[PDB]
Amino acid sequence: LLIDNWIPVRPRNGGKVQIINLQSLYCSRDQWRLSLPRDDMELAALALLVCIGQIIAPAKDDVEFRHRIMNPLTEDEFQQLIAPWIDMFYLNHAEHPFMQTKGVKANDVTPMEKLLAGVSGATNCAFVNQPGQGEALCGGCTAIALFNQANQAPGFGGGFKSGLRGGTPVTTFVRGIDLRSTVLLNVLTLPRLQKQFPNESHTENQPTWIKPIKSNESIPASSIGFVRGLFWQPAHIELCDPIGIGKCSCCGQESNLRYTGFLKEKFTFTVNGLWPHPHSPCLVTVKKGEVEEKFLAFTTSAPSWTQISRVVVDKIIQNNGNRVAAVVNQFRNIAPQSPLELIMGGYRNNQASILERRHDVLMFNQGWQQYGNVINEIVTVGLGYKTALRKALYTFAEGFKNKDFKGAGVSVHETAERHFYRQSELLIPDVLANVNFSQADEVIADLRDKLHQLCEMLFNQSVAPYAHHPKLISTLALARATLYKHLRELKPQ
Amino acid sequence: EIDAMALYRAWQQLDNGSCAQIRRVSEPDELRDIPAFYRLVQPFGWENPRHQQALLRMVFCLSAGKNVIRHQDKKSEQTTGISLGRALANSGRINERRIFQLIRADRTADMVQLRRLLTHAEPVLDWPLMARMLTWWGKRERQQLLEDFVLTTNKNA
Amino acid sequence: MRSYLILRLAGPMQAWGQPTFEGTRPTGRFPTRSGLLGLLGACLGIQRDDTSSLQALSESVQFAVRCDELILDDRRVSVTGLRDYHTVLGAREDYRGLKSHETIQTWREYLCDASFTVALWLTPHATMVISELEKAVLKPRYTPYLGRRSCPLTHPLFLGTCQASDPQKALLNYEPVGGDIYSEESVTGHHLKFTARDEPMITLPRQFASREWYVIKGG
Amino acid sequence: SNFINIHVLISHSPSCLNRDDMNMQKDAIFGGKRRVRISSQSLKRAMRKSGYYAQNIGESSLRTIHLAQLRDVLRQKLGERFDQKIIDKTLALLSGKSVDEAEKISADAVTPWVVGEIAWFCEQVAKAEADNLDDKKLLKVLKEDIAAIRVNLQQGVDIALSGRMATSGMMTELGKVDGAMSIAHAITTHQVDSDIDWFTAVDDLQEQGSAHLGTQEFSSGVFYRYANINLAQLQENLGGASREQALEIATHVVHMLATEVPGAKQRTYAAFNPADMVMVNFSDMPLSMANAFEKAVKAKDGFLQPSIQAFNQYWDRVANGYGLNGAAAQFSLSDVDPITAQVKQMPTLEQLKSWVRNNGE
Amino acid sequence: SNFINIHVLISHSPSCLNRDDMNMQKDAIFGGKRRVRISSQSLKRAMRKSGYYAQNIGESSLRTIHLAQLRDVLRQKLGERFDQKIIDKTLALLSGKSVDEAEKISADAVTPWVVGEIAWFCEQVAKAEADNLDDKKLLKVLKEDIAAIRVNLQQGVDIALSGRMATSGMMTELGKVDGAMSIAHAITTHQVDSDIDWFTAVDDLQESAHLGTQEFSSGVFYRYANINLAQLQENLGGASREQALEIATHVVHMLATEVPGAKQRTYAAFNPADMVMVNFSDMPLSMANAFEKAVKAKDGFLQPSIQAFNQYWDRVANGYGLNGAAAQFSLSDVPITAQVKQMPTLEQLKSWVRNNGEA
Ligand SMILES: [Zn+2]
Repeated sequence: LLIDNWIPVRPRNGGKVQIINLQSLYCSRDQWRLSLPRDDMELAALALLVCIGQIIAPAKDDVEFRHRIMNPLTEDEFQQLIAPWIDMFYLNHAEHPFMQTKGVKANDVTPMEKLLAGVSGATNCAFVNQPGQGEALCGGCTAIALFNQANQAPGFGGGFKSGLRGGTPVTTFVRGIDLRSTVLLNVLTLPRLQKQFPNESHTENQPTWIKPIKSNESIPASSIGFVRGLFWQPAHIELCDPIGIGKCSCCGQESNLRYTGFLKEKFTFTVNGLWPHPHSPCLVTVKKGEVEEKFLAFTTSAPSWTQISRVVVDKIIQNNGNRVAAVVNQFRNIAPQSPLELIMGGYRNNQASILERRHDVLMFNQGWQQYGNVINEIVTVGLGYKTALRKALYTFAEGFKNKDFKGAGVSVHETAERHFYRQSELLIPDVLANVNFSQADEVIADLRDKLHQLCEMLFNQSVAPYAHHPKLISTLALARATLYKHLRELKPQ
Repeated sequence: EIDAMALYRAWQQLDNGSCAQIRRVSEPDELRDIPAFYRLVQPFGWENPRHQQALLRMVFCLSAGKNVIRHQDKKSEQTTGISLGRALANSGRINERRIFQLIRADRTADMVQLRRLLTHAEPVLDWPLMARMLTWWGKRERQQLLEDFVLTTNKNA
Repeated sequence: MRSYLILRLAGPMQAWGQPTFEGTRPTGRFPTRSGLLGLLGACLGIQRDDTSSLQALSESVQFAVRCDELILDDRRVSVTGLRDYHTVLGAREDYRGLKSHETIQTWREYLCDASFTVALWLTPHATMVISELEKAVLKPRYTPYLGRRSCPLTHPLFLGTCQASDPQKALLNYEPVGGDIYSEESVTGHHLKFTARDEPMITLPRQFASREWYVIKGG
Repeated sequence: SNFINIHVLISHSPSCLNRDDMNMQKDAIFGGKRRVRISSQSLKRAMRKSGYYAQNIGESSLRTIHLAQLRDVLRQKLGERFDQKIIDKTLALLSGKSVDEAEKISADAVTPWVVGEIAWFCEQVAKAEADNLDDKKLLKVLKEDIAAIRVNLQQGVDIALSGRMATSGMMTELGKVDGAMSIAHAITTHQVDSDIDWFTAVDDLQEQGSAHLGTQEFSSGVFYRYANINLAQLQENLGGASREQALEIATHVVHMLATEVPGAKQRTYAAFNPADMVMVNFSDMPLSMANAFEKAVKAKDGFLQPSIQAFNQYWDRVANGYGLNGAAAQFSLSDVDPITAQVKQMPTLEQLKSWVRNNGE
Repeated sequence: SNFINIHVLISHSPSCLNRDDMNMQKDAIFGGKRRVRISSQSLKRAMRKSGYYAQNIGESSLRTIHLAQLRDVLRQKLGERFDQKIIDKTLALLSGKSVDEAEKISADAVTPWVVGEIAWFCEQVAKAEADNLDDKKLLKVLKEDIAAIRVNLQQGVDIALSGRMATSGMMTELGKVDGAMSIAHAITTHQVDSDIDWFTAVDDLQESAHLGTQEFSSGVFYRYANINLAQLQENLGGASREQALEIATHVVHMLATEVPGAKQRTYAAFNPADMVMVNFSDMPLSMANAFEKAVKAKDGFLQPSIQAFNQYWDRVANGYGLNGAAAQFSLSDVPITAQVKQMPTLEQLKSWVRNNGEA
């Protein structure tokens, strides 16, 4: 990867796409930003870049951090000293090769569609999607596919595994004006690095490809180590023989070598879960009883702002609180008094089949490091007004058993939630982008007033066609009552 | 412009002779026929005429009796007048489907259903709220009546 | 000064694409470049196969979109979304054979009730003149729809032609003013970007690449 | 003019012609008011799968495309990508019959999804000639696809008018076939009040016990249907081909929109109503008259009359101002104050169809 | 022509023929005006369980999701001809549910069981016992000839008319019946406001009781029904059309005379129909929009209703140039310009129908 010259980018202000080696990226003043046809793969790319940059160059001092950001982290020699690692080949070595296993060749052969996350996951895919994205793939367009598949996608089920954060895990990366600055901004300083995975003594710092997964039922776990975990790719697949000089099906560009398939097989193992990933937040839950640790994943069709609090607010048990991702935690310490520009993305899954994909860039102004409680507030507000509408319409539909009121009954909350969410997406992220955290709770008040009006209007709108029958005009009295019983607990301030 | 509460007072103080004439009427257009009515309403009043429907309805409702409709000022604490739905609900005499039928009623039928409800109820209410709803008497007002009734009857339980 | 062609998009429903490989097919609050390009493409008669005329059209024209909030009986009608639940009997388990599922389901987001006023001008490297587009937009040779065939027009595309320096100054000549604006130019004294993947990657079908709109607000 | 616009106002007795995943009536918000809706997809399926469609477009004279009759043009247009013998190998493969001189054209006109489709076959048999798999071996692999195109070579009008079936097994950009008729969503001209049928399922063995409770949403409406036909595209995708034939095809669509209804819940409810008004209009540009109903139509003596009136009034002021100069004709079951002398009034649907058949003359 | 259209105008004295969850009259909004309504589903049942149905069509289907009761019933009626275990296996194959005891077994949803087919299936399972072909093989064999199974459906005609649908067992593969009768909800031709009967229960021993309400209303109802003859032939096993029309006439008669029995003890709305029209056509048509403009009273609602119906029919027939076999039966002939045949009595109308639009 380092010598390889695989990275696709475009210059910030104007561009024709160019293909690059990690060297010229790390050693240049030019402002480059990533460029691909798909965003999830851009995220995968940048995650790869941050992973490797973190592995090769993680160290103090904070001054060095800032300096590396503003002034390029290498004269060619400075960087050339930095790459002892020769694990990035997929030339291929028979011994290592390629961020996946070699040997274990179990025909028949499978096309490269499966590795591109979105396509051919399901039936409607064959119906609604363009064909022939999987014909031919390249050094970059493929490596990115592989990493993305290992970490951010849940394929392919059926005795395969997804690790380590889980399936559909979400990423959180700090963004800078240029790819260079960005890749570094998410690197972990040697001590911040040391705090999380220090134990070391039971280290393995050897990738699945350098040293293999220990066959079956292991257990050991928690001794994954600094390196072997981040480049943990359990797919256990031998990438097929490269071919040709022609366009990447999706890289969009001419390439000297291309890949038109891969070979797969079933591999099973199991690990005790407490492995600390710098890239994603995780949520701590207590019942009864023993604590429950797992990583944030998109579960529903809901707007992204609903997640914000989880992404940039740390918590401690037992309130039960979440834990933010390490990279964010680092960034807040290193540069307070600087606004965040977070990028977060992930999938929604059932089995092989991808249902929704979200990739986001979220904006915060200054205070979020200090009193991100305010941030938690606006989320809980926005949700508090939602659940009011939902409960009111649920009562409108199912009805009150006592005292003997008959319910509608049609499912109106379901379709109103979408309207609410749609019109909310306009107002909540937008404020949260521009609030003077220091003295800004009047802003929240105007927000509550607008959400209040929205809930009133949507409630009245959703019920309007059915309220011509005294049968139901009676139920909406009580339903409207519950609506305002819910709305009153929120607003006054 | 708009119609005062002075109409209510005027109704209260007018002699029994005239009031017996007005009280003796099945439907509002029949109220239009008799003279004491024109004499009552001339001030407020005929012939704007945008007001006339409202005045027919109002007087027709008032016609129920001398003290069928009792006027109670909004309390300082509540800051909202007790309204017709709440009143009919409060009286306890009224059965809800007779109000459902009120919602279902059309033109002359609606007032007649209503006049019948008050006499049996002997309600207390803020007169201009009744005036306001009677002035328009749109579907919204009809619906609000029932909502008010059901809600207060449920609260009172 | 600058020559403009001014168009209007006026369906009871509209759909303008956003990134998807799944069955759920979203929309945004305003048209997309790929959409508008496809729209003139249709009006001009450009078939899907010939990259030449597509590429020509894409290089040739640039757009500016003004959002027209609706007023009737002097009450504002804000825009709104739909989610159409959309099934298919059949079809197409594979791209190749005659084999099908009984039922595939898809969800499709639509836009109500939205009107847009849109200005387009010639790039320097233009391969055509504004008058061809005029002629093509007044008499299309393929059916113009926005942006699914489900959704027709209620006002003709052609609204008018103008001379002006800035697209703003050009849009102001046409009636519903005060709408938010999204342009590729420029504009002085206005800062904010808005990011979208609506730039049709014409060389490679059927995928798109990132672009940014300059955002303007009248008040 | 290239475009034919069909506007239908149809009223329906209580029913539930189209449903969402949660068994609720499909709706749309127009003019700021909820409208009950019937999706284009449902209308089009109702049309496409109708008997009348099968009779008049399934059994159309232009349904069969003969490949032997297109040797000259196919060689001409594909001479640049392939060599003639490869082309011949493909056509000989598809038709299974070689090279007999056919006195007919040679139309000098070829629908683009056919040249598009056969080109792909030329690409396959070419490199198959390269490999080289001898014809018997490769025939085994392309066995599905040949059948797939052969069935498509018999549905010209159907594919041309309504677009590919898919699954049609077509594999190229040119083989994405659209049009020629565009069908709009049908929305009510008025805001609707929805009636919930609160039904039950009685057990004969447990007849005197509490029952099985169910809810179904229905509503009656006056729906505005809009449809559009691009004649040039129809000829292009179909022929050939003469306008008169295209118009003959258009009349069928006109009939179907006036008479055809989606079959959803037509057993249990029975909204088998015929269209109360139909207008056909020729134009350079397609236009829908939905904004006639942007202001929701309020009942005076039902929704139908004021809907017709609203439509008529809108057409009068708006139509000239827009691109709709000529030529349009209307079929009504009745109203006074017809819209204007400008449009010809037609007593029957058949006369309207005839009017369309003769290019609105 | 394939489609037979049945139009009925029937007037009713104050009644409550069909009820809401709140014991309120079923209604529908048409032309922006409220109408009293009678569900199709209720009419169909009133037909199935009618005396006339038993007299002229036979055995009404047995709809229940109680399989345990059906075990016993089927054993009682088919015990003499079969073995209980075979019956059991047959039911288990048909419902997908296992049949043993298991005091309560139950089905996914209420399904129309005719006993004849179950007997037939038991015979098939006896022939299955010989081989014995594994149940799937037997199913593969029985999927080939559906019509044979449908011939058995001449008992249980109601299913042939209104259709059944299976999710579970082998009834999903063999039991799917569609068509053949389409029936509308019956709606008033005019706007209704519903009368509230305020009743009391008198305590003899201490005769001040209190108040219960029943909502009633009298209306003129328009009933529409439709039969797809071809589909009925298919559903009955290929039966002759000549046979199908007889069933159709029975449906016409029932549609003209039968009334739901809900609250008929206390409100006796046993009225026949003042008009019945039948017409043959290529495509189904309903005359409901004749009444979209709610009919205003001149001398009752019935008279203007008949008039409205006829005028709308003229407009549609001329506009759509429907050349069709059509015949009308009225009690009050009082008159259509239309070239539709007038029948003095119902029996003549029925005969007209039996003889395929006879003239
Ligand atoms: Zn690539």
